[PDB]
Amino acid sequence: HHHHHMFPYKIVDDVVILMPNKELNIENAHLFKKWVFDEFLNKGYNKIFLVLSDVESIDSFSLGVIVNILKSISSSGGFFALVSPNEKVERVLSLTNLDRIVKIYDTISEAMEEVRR
Amino acid sequence: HHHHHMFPYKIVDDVVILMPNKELNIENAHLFKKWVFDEFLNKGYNKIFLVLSDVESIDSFSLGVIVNILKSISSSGGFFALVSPNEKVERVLSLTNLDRIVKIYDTISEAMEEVRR
Ligand SMILES: [Cl-]
Ligand SMILES: [Cl-]
Ligand SMILES: [Cl-]
Ligand SMILES: [Cl-]
Ligand SMILES: [Cl-]
Ligand SMILES: [Cl-]
Repeated sequence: HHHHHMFPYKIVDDVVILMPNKELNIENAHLFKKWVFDEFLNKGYNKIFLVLSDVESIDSFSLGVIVNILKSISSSGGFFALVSPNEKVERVLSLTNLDRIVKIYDTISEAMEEVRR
Repeated sequence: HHHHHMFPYKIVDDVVILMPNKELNIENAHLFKKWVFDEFLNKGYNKIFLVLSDVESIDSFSLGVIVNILKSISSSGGFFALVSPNEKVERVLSLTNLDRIVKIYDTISEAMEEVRR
């Protein structure tokens, strides 16, 4: 169903793997945030990988969305990880210290290994 | 009154000039945001300068607060400006493209000149 699948994802072993295939920025940030909350977080799915392989850059609005997800998941005691940030994105994650407060993995298999234990 | 003045500010000609004298980051971000909304934005003060002279660095949480203020002010048709970011802060503002969507001034007199016209 289209709205259920407004952005690409799959659920593997109670983990929601989000795979946006386009830029996450001011134009789509609120739409994406509302979708993650409505489809997953507000329905009790609080283990989420945000896969960034196809995200060219992030801006302050996409960072605000990441922060909002992180806050929700930290509050409920779930698991949040950023996966495969490119170099431009990783530079932003570093300079804003987000890499000190959220797990970041190079690959999905690495993230899966952590969430299992 | 202490809670009214939980952080340093002054109101000059219908402009709220916020002058945090310490770091704005994950530890104080929500407290600061709630204070700006409760004291100013929710009371109809939508012309705000966030003066950054004494803010050593910003993180993803303080950026999220800036974004939330910006969103509120853009929605209500007010005026928002960042004033006197240091080099570390300006690098974050640049790399996250915030400098493309919010006015940034070196000094308070420059900002005042814009808000007048
Ligand atoms: Cl949003
Ligand atoms: Cl928005
Ligand atoms: Cl929402
Ligand atoms: Cl907040
Ligand atoms: Cl918070
Ligand atoms: Cl608030």
